[PDB]
This record gives sequence, structure tokens and C-alpha cells, in this order.
Amino acid sequence: ASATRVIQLLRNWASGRDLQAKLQLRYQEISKRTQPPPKLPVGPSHKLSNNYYCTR
Amino acid sequence: NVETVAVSPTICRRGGAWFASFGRERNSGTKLFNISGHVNHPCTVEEEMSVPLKELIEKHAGGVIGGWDNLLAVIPGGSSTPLIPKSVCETVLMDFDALVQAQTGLGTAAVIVMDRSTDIVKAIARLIEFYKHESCGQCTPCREGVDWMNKVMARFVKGDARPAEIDSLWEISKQIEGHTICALGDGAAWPVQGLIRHFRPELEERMQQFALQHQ
Ligand SMILES: Cc1cc2nc3c(=O)[nH]c(=O)nc-3n(C[C@H](O)[C@H](O)[C@H](O)COP(=O)(O)O)c2cc1C
Ligand code: SF4
Repeated sequence: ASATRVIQLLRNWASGRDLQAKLQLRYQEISKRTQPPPKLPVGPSHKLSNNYYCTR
Repeated sequence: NVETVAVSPTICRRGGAWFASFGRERNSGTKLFNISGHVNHPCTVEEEMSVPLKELIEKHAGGVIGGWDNLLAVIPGGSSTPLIPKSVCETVLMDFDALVQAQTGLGTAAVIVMDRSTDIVKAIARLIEFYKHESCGQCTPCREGVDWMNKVMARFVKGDARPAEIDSLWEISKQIEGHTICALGDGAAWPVQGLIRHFRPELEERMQQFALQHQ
């Protein structure tokens, strides 16, 4: 947040707390909009044997 | 069968008791034996029913190539019967009941012996390919499943598969056996089961070696 020191002090004193610590506007701390590919595991019924449907 | 019909008149001429004197109970008579594979003297011979396998090989076939210690496996009753390793081959008799207790069956008494210088997976896969080429295609379990077994077996020889599949293959064979019209499906399922049961470490080692070689 690009607010001057005097404005920061005034808003902090009017609010009664430190506002720069917990800002309601988002900045570079959010995750990137491009992400690596996922791998996405499979479930328990993905066996090649001992996996008859009548038992599950 | 030809042998049954051809022995009936001698049984009539000489008596049922004379024929029944040979072999154990419920295993009477004299049976023709074919010895082939890794023996010094492959031959066809007539001999008493309940002969030991080792005795038969060492007496009539001249022994297994490279001595008895060189034996790896035997298919005792034709390709349909499952194979048995040396440990059980040492003291097994040649008749229906004794060979059933060894989880094989007497079959047609066609002994095919293999020493330790042959690829057991390749031999079983060749038998499965024979069965794939011989099925009539009438019923779906034999047709489809024997083709599937053939494809899986070819990969197994290479070692291109994974360890988890072996169990898969075992399950597939079970599905075929007892569900087909005739016993060709059983005769294709049993050799695979015998190979798995007695040589799973060889399949696992081949798969591991392939995986190491291919990264
Ligand atoms: C796929 C298949 C192939 C067979 N081929 C023969 C064969 O070539 N010769 C034979 O005598 N029996 C063969 N049999 C077994 C026959 O059913 C058998 O001859 C029949 O049961 C009567 O034989 P038996 O005189 O021993 O009682 C075959 C069975 C199957 C399932
Ligand atoms: S099991 Fe017998 S009837 Fe069925 S497809 Fe195979 S050979 Fe034909």
C-alpha cells in the first residue's frame, strides 16, 4: 500500500489499530495465475487383481 | 482312443485280472510312454503304469542331457498338463492319482524334459501360442482369453511387463478354466498356472532386468 506516513498514522489512530499489518487489498502475496501441471492420484479400486466388482 | 481300443482284445484274450495286476489300485495296466526334449535318447516305450519319472528317464531315454542335476523342469503328460520342477520330479510316479497329487495330472503320458540351459518362459509362451493358433473360436472365454494370454505371455518373455500383472494373468486363467464349452480352454489355462506357481521369481527377475535396461 502506497500511503504516506502521516496518512498511515492518522488512519491507524482513527481505526484504533495497525492497518498496514492486515490489508484488505491483495498484492504479490497471492499465488501465480500460471501453475505447474498436477498429477492427481487414483483411487483404491485401481488394482489389477483381487478387485472384483461384486466385493465392492 | 486308439490305445484303449487296441489293448481291449488282448485284455479279453488274457483276462482282466492279468491287466489289473499291473500298477497301483485304480491305476491298472501298462501305458505307452513318449520321452522328448532334453534327453540323450528321445524315444517311445511301453512300460508299467506306476513307474517313477526319474527311473523312466534314466532307463529308457538315456537320461537328461548333462546329467540329472542338469534337469530344470518336466511336462509329464503333454502340453495340456502343468509342468513340475526337479524337486517334485525326483520321487513322483507316473499315473493319474499320483500326478494329480503333484497338481499336474497324467494326461497322455508325453514326457517333455527341459534342462537348465533353456528359457522356461519362452517354452511356456510357445505352448500358449500353439493353443492360440488351435482354438476353434466358438465360445468367448477360450477365443478372447487365449488370445489375451498369448499377448501377455509374449510381453512376459521380453519382461516388458510389471510384477502386479502376474497376479492379473493368474486371474485371467481362472476365468477361462471351467467356463468354456470344451477342455481346450483348461488346457491353455493350466500351463500358465504351472509356470506362475513354480517360476514366479524368474518372471520377476526378467521384469526387473528389463526395467533396469530400459530406464
Ligand atoms: C482339445 C482336445 C483335444 C483332444 N485330442 C485328442 C486326440 O487327439 N486323441 C484322443 O484320443 N483324445 C483327444 N482328446 C480327448 C478326447 O475327448 C478322448 O479321446 C475321449 O474322451 C475318448 O478317449 P478315451 O478312449 O481315452 O476314453 C482331446 C480332448 C480335447 C479337449
Ligand atoms: S474352449 Fe473349445 S469350444 Fe470353446 S473356443 Fe476354445 S476350442 Fe472352441
